[PDB]
Amino acid sequence: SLNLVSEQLLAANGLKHQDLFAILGQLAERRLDYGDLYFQSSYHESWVLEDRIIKDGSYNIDQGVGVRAISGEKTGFAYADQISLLALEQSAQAARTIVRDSGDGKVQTLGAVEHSPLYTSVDPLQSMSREEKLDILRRVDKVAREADKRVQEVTASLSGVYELILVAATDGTLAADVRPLVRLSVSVLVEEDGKRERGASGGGGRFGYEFFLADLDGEVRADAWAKEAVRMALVNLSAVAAPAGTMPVVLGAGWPGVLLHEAVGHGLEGDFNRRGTSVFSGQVGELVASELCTVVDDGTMVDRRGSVAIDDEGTPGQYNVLIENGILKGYMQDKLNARLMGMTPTGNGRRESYAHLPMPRMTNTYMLPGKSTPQEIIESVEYGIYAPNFGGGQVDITSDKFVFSTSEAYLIENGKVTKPVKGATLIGSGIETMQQISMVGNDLKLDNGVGVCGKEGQSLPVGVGQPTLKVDNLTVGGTA
Amino acid sequence: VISQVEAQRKILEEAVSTALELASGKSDGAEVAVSKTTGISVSTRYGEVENVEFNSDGALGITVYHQNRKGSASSTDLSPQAIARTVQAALDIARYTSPDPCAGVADKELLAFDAPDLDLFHPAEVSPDEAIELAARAEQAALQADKRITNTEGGSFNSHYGVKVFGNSHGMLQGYCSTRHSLSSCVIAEENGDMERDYAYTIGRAMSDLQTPEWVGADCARRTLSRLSPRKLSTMKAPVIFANEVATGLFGHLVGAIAGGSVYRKSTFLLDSLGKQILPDWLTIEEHPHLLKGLASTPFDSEGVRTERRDIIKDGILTQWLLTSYSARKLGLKSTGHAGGIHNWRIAGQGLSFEQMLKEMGTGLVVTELMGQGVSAITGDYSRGAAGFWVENGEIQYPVSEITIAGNLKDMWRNIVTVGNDIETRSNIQCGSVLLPEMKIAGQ
Ligand SMILES: [Zn+2]
Repeated sequence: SLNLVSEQLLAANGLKHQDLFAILGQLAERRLDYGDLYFQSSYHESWVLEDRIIKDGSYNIDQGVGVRAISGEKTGFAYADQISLLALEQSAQAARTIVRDSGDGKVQTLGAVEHSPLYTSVDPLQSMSREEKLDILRRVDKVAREADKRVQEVTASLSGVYELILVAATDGTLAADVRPLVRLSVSVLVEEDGKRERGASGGGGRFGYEFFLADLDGEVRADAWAKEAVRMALVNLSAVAAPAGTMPVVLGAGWPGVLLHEAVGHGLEGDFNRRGTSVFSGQVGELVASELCTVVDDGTMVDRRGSVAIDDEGTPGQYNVLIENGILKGYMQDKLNARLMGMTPTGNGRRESYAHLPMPRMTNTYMLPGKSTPQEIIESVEYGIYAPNFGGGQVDITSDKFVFSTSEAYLIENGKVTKPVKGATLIGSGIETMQQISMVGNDLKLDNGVGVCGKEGQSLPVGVGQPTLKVDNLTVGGTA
Repeated sequence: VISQVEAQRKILEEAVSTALELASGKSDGAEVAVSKTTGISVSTRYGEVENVEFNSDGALGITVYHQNRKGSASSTDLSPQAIARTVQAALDIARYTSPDPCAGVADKELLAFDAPDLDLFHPAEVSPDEAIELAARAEQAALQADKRITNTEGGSFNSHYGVKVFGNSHGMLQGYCSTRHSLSSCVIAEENGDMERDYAYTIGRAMSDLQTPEWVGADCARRTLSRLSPRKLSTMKAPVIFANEVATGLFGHLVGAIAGGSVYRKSTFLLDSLGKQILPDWLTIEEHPHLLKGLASTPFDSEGVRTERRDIIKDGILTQWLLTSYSARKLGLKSTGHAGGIHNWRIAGQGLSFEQMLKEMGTGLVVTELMGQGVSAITGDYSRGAAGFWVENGEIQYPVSEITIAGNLKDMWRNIVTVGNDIETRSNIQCGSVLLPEMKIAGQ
């Protein structure tokens, strides 16, 4: 487990365990709380079908080492796009200059401990032939085009990564991970009487491409997703103007969980709260959501896009209850902010690569199910919106304003879903909106494996989830 | 530093030559791009060093073509053996992809074989301690401005230099160097149980083109304090000014709408608008790719194609698409040198200051910040979160937030009333504030 990665990242590059001791020693010459060495190699492929042919394919390789030196609030950081002793020495010697004062040189003995595996170590890039991979795309194109005569264009892509990491630190941490990730994306264009619109579908997770050919509710998953993109395009083609103003909004199960990612998720990342810049700073023990809301960030979920067998600091992923029956319980941490807040690591210390600094980041963020049926929720609204799908969103964690934009939405009139409506951005205040949640469904699901989260220029794979739910008052950015 | 940069330049030039030679026997054509970027990024918290980050990034990308089949590969390792593996990877891929006659190296007659020197390289020997002091000065100037400033997100200073080299199988091999330096601060103010954050910055290719740290701090505080105690508007229709910073982004939506990729796929709401009036008849958008030291100047595009002075919009008329090699071939046209984007847009003001625009509008909304995506490529439908200021009797009354603005870009662009003389000068697209006659504002 550690052995396999250590052979590939250290031994194959002329390094041993004792080299790690020596470089961490170099960091500890200065007065630091902590130092780490982060080793990574990754292999990325993508294939794209458009106009019924395989237009493009790419193979991308990266490898490197990143080295941090930390003293209280302070981080020095340097890295190299190679794994070598010289790269390590150059990086450590630059990073330690964050402080000039000499340290005691005390470091804990390096000691690996077991963690639970959350996803296969089998390389998804090598586990299926190129001909079979491309046949997934060909199948998607054929099903979409057969689904409706108005389908004029289909773009379908397959993307895969295989990633090895090893981290070694001054606090004795020695840990490794082997991280697969695959994604199938489908986009379709429909035309009728000169009017055109588009629709999309897809997903994936931490497993091989075989997942796209397995069963989803009695059909082949890729067929189902091809059909979904066509359905979405046809909904949008018929959509009429959305209404403008404050009204009840019923959010679907799954990816509409973007609500949580924006309204509370980032606001509960420990760096913002340690600095006092988040609206949730100092609010542990307060009512920050309705009493119906329990919100978790969960890095333990087998096979999921957003999961972390270890995070990037070697901390095993955890089930972290952030809000319990409306009450704030705590924050997502990395090692730095945990120490500064007098708290403990939570398994949320994540970095985009060896070339970037880790910080507190989400994994899979969702709301636990309640007692209402989705039908009961819809029937409770005299006039409002039903939004079962979203694109992305955005949040200002200080002023507590957030947005998220619908990708499939409908009017609710007299407790029934009626007319499809055009894409609208919804806006509210995080805490206030969470406090307006009056009904929580019994139908929890997470997204299909599509989440990408940005913070300080760093993109990461995440998950979101929720049941169907009702927000009593939310501002809808329509025109009508 | 210039010895370091010239050494890197020679290494990169050889890496392109090596990749092209390894490809030449087994492909009909090939394109190779390499880059290297080096520098420093520092931050401060309450005027003390927080982060010191030493940056060093390199990359090589190759695309090869055989029987009109394309394959690509990339690596951050530029050793000859890594380059060989990257070349072979791309070749192997092109055995599996389908023949596509619009794919291939850009047309020899459009290539920048002798690329112009646009004077993009103005290096500075800035030590970490010197960088820290600049960041600290900007942050401290912000924090000392007003007692309602109660927290900080820090000062930040960045200074980098870059080397880029491009080559292809038509014989082009050209490279250039560039620099970018920037200084910012971001603070938090409070009033009546409300917290607000904002920032200010300065950016340029030369250190001596930056505003002072003390200017940055003063601008940061001014912006931050102006956000305090916002109101949520009630739902209404009113005129809207896009303040200069967001106005640049309003014109920015045009790029996607006139891109050749969207045009050949029929996925743009401007599909049938070539040669037609889409903007007011006094409005011209000038593109200037060869401005000396320009923030988005480039001597060639990402496919090595020459860049030209063009009036993208002339007297409100859409004069051309933004084409790359592939989309140009799809449409039966020639590349316009837009692979990788646009290259300095300039829109003149029509003579009014910001203050005079407020007087002209009288009553309406000024948007200074937008949130979310909410812009449809195919329909032009527009729905974004907004913050800004409410204006009545020609004067700012209070800040506003937790509202949306919505409309359609086709209508918004056609009916622009005026563009201000208050030009934003730190961006690719540069213009003043823009007055629109009406939008739907959703709120209470
Ligand atoms: Zn995010």
